[PDB]
Amino acid sequence: IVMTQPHSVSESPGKTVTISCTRSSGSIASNYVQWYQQRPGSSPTTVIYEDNQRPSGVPDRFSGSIDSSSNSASLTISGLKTEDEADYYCQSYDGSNHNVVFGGGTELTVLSQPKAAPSVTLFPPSSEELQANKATLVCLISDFYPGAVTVAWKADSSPVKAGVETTTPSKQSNNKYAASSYLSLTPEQWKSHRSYSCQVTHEGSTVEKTVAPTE
Amino acid sequence: IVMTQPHSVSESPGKTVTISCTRSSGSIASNYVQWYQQRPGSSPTTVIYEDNQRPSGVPDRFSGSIDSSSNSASLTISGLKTEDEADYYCQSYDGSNHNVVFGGGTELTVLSQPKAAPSVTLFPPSSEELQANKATLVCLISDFYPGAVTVAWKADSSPVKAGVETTTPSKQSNNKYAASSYLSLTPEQWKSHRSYSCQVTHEGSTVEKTVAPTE
Amino acid sequence: GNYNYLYRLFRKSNLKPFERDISTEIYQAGSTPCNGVEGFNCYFPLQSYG
Amino acid sequence: EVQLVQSGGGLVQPGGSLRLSCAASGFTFSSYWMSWVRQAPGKGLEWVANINQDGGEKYYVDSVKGRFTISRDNAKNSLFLQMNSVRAEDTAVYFCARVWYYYGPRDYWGQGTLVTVSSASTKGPSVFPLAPSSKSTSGGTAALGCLVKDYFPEPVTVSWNSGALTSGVHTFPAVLQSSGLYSLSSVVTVPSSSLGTQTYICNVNHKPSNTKVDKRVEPKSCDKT
Repeated sequence: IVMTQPHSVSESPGKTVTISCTRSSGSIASNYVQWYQQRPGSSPTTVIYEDNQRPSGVPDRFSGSIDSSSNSASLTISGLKTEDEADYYCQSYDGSNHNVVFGGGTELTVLSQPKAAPSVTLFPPSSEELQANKATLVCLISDFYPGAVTVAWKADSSPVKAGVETTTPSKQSNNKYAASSYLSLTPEQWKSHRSYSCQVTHEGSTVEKTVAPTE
Repeated sequence: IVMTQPHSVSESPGKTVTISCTRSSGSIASNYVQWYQQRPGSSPTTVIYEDNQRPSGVPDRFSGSIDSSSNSASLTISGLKTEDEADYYCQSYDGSNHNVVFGGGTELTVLSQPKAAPSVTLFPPSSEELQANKATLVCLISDFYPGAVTVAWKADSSPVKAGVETTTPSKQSNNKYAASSYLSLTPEQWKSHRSYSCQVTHEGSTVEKTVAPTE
Repeated sequence: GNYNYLYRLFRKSNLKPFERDISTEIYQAGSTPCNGVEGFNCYFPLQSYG
Repeated sequence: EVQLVQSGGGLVQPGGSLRLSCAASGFTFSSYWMSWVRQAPGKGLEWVANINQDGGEKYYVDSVKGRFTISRDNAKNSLFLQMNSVRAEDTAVYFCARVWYYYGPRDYWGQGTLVTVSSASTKGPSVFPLAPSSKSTSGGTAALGCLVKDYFPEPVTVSWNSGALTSGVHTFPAVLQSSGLYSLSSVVTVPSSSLGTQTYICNVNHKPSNTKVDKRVEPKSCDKT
């Protein structure tokens, strides 16, 4: 049993967005399907219960329903605004072995920013780490709204991927992110290749420049 | 009066792709429409004439129709294989002053080589040719399937394009090209620019390489 | 319960005269493909008699 | 009105055992179910265990069956959770929430305690300057940062010039290394005013083990800038 739920889905502020919590091998009319809400850096809270009743302290926006035609649940969030940016979950006593299965977790965002063009500032390595047994690489694609990145690493000879250490972006008030991938390659085998590039095909801007071992 | 025709077209072995030939004045149903095929390095030959019918010898895969909507024509060339990769022309008697008008031609090819990024190799001048004032700029690139070479030139401070001229590519062994560029130089003005970069955006990287004028 | 003999209960295609089908693909009763977890609207094509 | 607080986390090596505690104030601790909920960093919510009212009936999921021992105490209105034989996948934020009724949702949650399972060594971090040799001076703006690597704790406050620089700071979260280490990054763009005139020295800071250095910036002086 697994509560299928999309990873991330949102819309422009002002529409009505719904989230599906389709089960796997359990009758929809078995128990009640509830929903939660967790803010980044805090504890989750209950937003609905029994799929039809609303707790005291919730505006008249979250409206739950039940769709027995496909054994799934929904949540009509009318009037999408900035305070709705949170992580929702699901709960249902679905199991003959006394085990509760939670939802996947939808990362509802605010699709208010129309478009943000990213920028990449390729940085070559330094001399402090290249002394004996260290080597790094910086790409630093920043100033982009869509957090979904498409960073790729290949030294013109093979898709080198074992040893990639990418950093998650940071949320800012300007609706901009900053991705920085650190490809940890082999220090002693630097002579195997002579060019390392950062080819990111993110929507808005793309670069494919490379570096040099010794200039 | 002029006969319009697409310049180039390329696809993979499979379904058919017709070639259009739209007129400019008069009617297309007033005279016949013929289609010739010119093999590179030999004399042209007639494939289809009187598109409503077809002659003998040529397989029935080569078909064509008449489009009297906007005075145009179509040549539905079916069965795209290696023995059909050649040029085609449009022809239709329209001139009332005893003049036979022809088309422009096409570059119907196939798809057999994989996608690869062309390497950037810049060749600086030498000293033997630099006797008093004489040199050339060679930015020959290789390992690229498409023949639509698009390069640029910039002496590190301005996109110099005076006397822009490219080198005609030739068919290599495994269906490749050797398209280069030959930009005009400054015989008595070598001290004006101490750097020369060769930019290229031929569906790939855009890294430029700089050299020294005379050292 | 005779477990050696089985039969096909329901199928998504009408078998033409003189046509067999040994495939055991999980039938989908008009819903999302369950990848064979025998849950929402997805069941085993064969059925055991006795 | 109901207050639920917990403490007693930390981090140790696998094989040991820990114990959490959650009190109760504002409701009768006799007719309400209890159930623990964990949340791994980056992963969604899950379920751990559920205890009866008095403490007789106990149920756990198969992944944590046996290795977890949940037991409440109605005398002082407290809840405990001791889990021996810990492992790597047990790293999560364990919550202690009160249940309204068994066939229903949870009413009030806790606060959260970051409990991770990793203990390799105590190694101080190292700063590496992101030298913009030639890829950040030909066309456009310029930027340069510093990489923090090989650090067991994460009390990192990345500064520049011992706190002189105020704007342009871009702090990035830490990323777990292969065995036990971490790696966070930082960068700041220079407004084409301190390329070679004013040297922007990145100042890392690590509190536990005597780590406070200021690596002088050297943007590959052998090149142009």
